[PDB]
Amino acid sequence: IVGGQECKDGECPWQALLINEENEGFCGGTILSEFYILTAAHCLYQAKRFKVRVGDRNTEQEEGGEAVHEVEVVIKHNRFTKETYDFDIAVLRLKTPITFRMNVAPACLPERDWAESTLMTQKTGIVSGFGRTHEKGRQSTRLKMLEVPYVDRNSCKLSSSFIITQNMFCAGYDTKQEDACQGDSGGPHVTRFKDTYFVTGIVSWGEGCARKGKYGIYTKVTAFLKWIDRSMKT
Amino acid sequence: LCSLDNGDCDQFCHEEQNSVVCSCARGYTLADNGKACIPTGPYPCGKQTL
Ligand SMILES: CCc1c(N2CC[C@H](O)C2=O)cccc1S(=O)(=O)N[C@@H](CNC(=O)c1ccc(Cl)s1)C(=O)OCCc1nccn1C
Ligand SMILES: [Ca+2]
Repeated sequence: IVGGQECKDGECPWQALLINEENEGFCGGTILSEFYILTAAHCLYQAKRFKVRVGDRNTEQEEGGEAVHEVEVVIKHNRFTKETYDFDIAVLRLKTPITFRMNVAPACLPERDWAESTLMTQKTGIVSGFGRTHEKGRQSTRLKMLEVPYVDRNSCKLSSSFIITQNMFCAGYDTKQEDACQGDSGGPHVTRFKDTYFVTGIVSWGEGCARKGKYGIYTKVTAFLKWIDRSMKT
Repeated sequence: LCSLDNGDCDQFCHEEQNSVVCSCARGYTLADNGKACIPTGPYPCGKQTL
């Protein structure tokens, strides 16, 4: 995350971190339930083997609430396109269930019609992860959060040099130097409604990070709610 | 109606035959008022563990 604030105790408890063979966080995820993590399909090509760490806020300390989980099954969308990052969504079933506690809790899955009409017409959502704090920088050792304005489809399509599909939306600032960045991919985009946080996006991609006239690009979770629901029963 | 302050619903608002219907995510139960969403467990989804 470029700019924004540290996640304080209990603020981003749905944050999951995908860790590689050598125990390096490469992608984020969102805790949906005790068995299921939401992430980006493109994250599956970042490592040959990986596990999921939950309740981690500092990757250079043992705060004591951290736990690592083996992935039983990977459910990748069959229409994922590496060329465009279209259908950039995967669901992970864990071998062992997560135990909810301090800094370990699931984000709510919204209903599509309400999410699109009510959540994604709010001013801002919140993105989080251990991604880079500068475009050509190193990944954060602290979990960070950033409030990101929703961007209308039209302005976003105008902004992009790459294809913006119907499975994507855009969030962040035009000029202001705050954005998601490399390593944040697969992590949560959530929208607060009356003090409850609903998953509204997956960190997918961007033309570097925090660039003028450029936005963060998020998988439109609302379009995959039935797909997520179907994945979570197998 | 769901446009008017989410029809007074805590969470999901749906307009069915001219009237508001409220519902709640998994781990929540709709209260007697048919609007508020009550957690069923200590770690309901979408709540900061503050
Ligand atoms: C041109 C965009 C792009 C593509 N894509 C996407 C489809 C299109 O066809 C194309 O070319 C592919 C690779 C690199 C880049 S990039 O170098 O311009 N930007 C990086 C860094 N920025 C961000 O991660 C974000 C900024 C805001 C939000 Cl929101 S994510 C990125 O998107 O890495 C994603 C891959 C990844 N995830 C974890 C590790 N890694 C390496
Ligand atoms: Ca730690």
